[PDB]
Amino acid sequence: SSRVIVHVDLDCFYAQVEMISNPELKDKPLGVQQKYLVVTCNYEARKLGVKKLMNVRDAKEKCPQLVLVNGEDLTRYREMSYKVTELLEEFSPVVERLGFDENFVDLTEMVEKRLQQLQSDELSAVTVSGHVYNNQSINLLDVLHIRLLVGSQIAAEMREAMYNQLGLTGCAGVASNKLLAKLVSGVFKPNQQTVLLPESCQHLIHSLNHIKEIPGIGYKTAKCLEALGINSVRDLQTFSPKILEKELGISVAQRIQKLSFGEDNSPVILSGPPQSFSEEDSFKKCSSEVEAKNKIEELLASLLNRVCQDGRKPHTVRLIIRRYSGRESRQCPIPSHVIQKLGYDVMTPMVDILMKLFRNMVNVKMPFHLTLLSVCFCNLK
DNA sequence: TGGGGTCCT
DNA sequence: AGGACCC
Ligand SMILES: Nc1ccn([C@H]2C[C@H](O)[C@@H](COP(=O)(O)NP(=O)(O)OP(=O)(O)O)O2)c(=O)n1
Ligand SMILES: [Mg+2]
Ligand SMILES: [Mg+2]
Repeated sequence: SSRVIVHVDLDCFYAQVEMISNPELKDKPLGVQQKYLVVTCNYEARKLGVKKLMNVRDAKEKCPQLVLVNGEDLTRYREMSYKVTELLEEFSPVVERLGFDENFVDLTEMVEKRLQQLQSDELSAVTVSGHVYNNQSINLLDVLHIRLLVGSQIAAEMREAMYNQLGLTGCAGVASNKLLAKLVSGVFKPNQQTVLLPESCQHLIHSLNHIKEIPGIGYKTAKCLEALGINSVRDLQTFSPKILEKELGISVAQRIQKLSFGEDNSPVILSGPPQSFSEEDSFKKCSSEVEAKNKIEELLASLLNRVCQDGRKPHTVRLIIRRYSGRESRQCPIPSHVIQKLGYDVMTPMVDILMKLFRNMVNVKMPFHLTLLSVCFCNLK
């Protein structure tokens, strides 16, 4: 009933890919920029005071010698991401994707198959690969410790394979569930791995300063818990279950309370092929229908390129826009003939479709100014 | 004024 | 169609 789970997080992913593209940026402090924001930066820049998700002004101010690379086109990063996911799928068929650079792999069955091959005299030769959380002493007779050590061996093999086959470095965390693996992956960064033995579990769960640092607790839930006087992990462990159920609903309360103890009963789910494609474009303002129509033709073009390559045809189109000052969206199924024609000029009809979806949301007669325009193809089959 | 994704309601 | 979460 006890598992072995590994979590893989790539170091400065966008920056890493940009460095692989042209090695001219290997030692220069590098930051990947999308509009007025630096999503990530090279670790050389991270030394200079540059942080992830800084303003471009705050980045160049704290580090003027910073070199910036535009990263609004995610195509190369996406290619690398799925190469990583496939590589990990080689080890175990079930690999769950989180983000572009995070991956969960269930090593349990693989670890057992490994253990049955070893002999009684060899069970003493098992050694850890990478870091052990909190320098915890290993009990070679504790079977859980052994299985987690094998998990660290498989994790090291995974990272070595990633570097030799894709030229990518990453951090890994081996634990007994998903939450603890993802939490223990980032203990030693960059390009280091850490295994967490059960005794140290509580320590890790209290190393956190605030509760938002837990996956599954976002801005809304954390704001509500701040309003409820919950500011620490122990504050959530000790909170009355009934009151929390009443304030957050039944499901969320049970789940985040179980998370508050580091308990994760979730299994690794084979992510497989993506359930949707989408292209985004933001700006300061857009106040012309023809202005919006051209951007929709652009996003529509890139999406048309992407859908014909997957071989899976989308069955529903969605338009999302954000007005100036929240998001709003209107979708509809794609007609039968244009679905079949994908793979014939399919450009002209789709536009009209989206434009209809556009005119429903915004009255062209009344003035308007749009902040965000995004197109999505979903319901792939 | 980031550019994507997931599932639940 | 919107809302919560993740990177
Ligand atoms: N809000 C976000 C978060 C991440 N990303 C992209 C940029 C990152 O290169 C990539 C991975 O994000 P991340 O793992 O949170 N931090 P990154 O991998 O850049 O460096 P580490 O801090 O993991 O070493 O996703 C984004 O575009 N918008
Ligand atoms: Mg990450
Ligand atoms: Mg990362």
